[PDB]
Amino acid sequence: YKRKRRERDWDCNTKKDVCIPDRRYQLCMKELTNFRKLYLKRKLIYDAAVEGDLLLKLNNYRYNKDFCKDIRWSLGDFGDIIMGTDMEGIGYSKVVENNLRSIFGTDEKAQQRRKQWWNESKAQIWTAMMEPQIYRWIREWGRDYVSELPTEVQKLKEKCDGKITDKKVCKVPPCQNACKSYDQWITRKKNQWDVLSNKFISVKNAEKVQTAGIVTPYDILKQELDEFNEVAFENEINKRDGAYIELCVCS
Amino acid sequence: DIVITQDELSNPVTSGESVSISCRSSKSLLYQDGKTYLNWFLQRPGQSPQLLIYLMSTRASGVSDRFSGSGSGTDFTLEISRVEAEDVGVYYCQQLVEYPLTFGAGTKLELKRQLQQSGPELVKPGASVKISCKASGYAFISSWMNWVKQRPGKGLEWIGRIYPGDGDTHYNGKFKGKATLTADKSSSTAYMQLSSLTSEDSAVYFCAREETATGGFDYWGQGTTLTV
Repeated sequence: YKRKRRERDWDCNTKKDVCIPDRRYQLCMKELTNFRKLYLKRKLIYDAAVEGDLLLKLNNYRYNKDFCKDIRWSLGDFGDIIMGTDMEGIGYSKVVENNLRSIFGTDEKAQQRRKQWWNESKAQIWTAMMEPQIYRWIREWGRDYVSELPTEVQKLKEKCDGKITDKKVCKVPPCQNACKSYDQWITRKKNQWDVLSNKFISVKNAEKVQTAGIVTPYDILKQELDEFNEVAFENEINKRDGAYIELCVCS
Repeated sequence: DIVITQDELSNPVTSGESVSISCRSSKSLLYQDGKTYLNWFLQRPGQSPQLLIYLMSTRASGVSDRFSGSGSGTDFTLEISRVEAEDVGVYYCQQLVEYPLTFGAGTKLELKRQLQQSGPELVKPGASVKISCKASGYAFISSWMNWVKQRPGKGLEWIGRIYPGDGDTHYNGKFKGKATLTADKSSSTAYMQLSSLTSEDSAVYFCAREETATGGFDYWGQGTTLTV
């Protein structure tokens, strides 16, 4: 039972260094909370089963790019927990990390064993549902903003339009509430990209990152989607774009 | 200036006897989005206003399911089914089509058988006394603080509203010069300083938090008694 997306946004309050998507919050690890390596592949295969199955029902049983995205981000989230590279750990996702420790060992080399095991298993686990963690979350946040933009602008066009030689954004009570409601969205989206983009730089710079196809937080959305413009994205998120001036500015 | 008027309840209402209060505007309360903007409140005999029904039929959370919001968009009606002794009081409507926000005269009812507002204030004529409204919620920066003027034995007069986030102000034309609407952010406190007092100004004043997302006035204060 995965709640419909855009019913919960990325929460930057729990960990203020990085914002966590709600999809990762609802990641089903329940069996991982209960040689051992082959014993661990089974417990993880159930969680990889339920998860990939529920996300499809969340997708209205449809086969489309949106579904393959939800499987992909959910797949990599598993690796970050199994490798110990997960930045989400809060509540019982800390418990999974501690469970895998006594299973994989805590030794200095044992951090290297986790990667090897997830290197072979990943080709399997992927089928059971049907790159650094921050790099993936910029791909997911990017797909959020592009499908959340036309809705907010649409809800605004209904309540604010027409010269009724001045705009409805002054003297019309319903429109002035609609404009502030837009402010909340574009504010959260701005404060989000603030936190998340720094986590991209604090990783790429502090850890050796061999992927040079993305040197900037902008480059992720540039390779993820087509009609993305670097300039326009800056204006929209700063509320200076040629829309939010024509709606919500009375002068 | 939009006209609003309500009817009077002629006979004392027996408990459980149903009833319907009717509201009539002078203008279509529908909007460009095809939504009828309207509200229905109830003031307990001794309490602050409480929202019941908003956006025509849509019910307010916490309000009993037996209050109906029907309307044709210039003609609206509430409905009290199996009326309760708690509901005895005065009911008001609100219309959002354009400023000023106008609350109707109100309809009586018979029994047949939060926000921190500043304390009372008594000052000479021609004075100015700021009064506060303290909202503990962090929505104070994201909400609309509305101010309301309750004269003794009278309906509601909307003074204006201020949004602490961008510091916007909407002023009722009547009070255009008599109101000073500020807001404290750091302590999340709203302030209203009335200009040089006239004897007419003696009345209780209420603040109403409006969610920027719904837009109903759910949260009201204990009141502020002002005396000349």
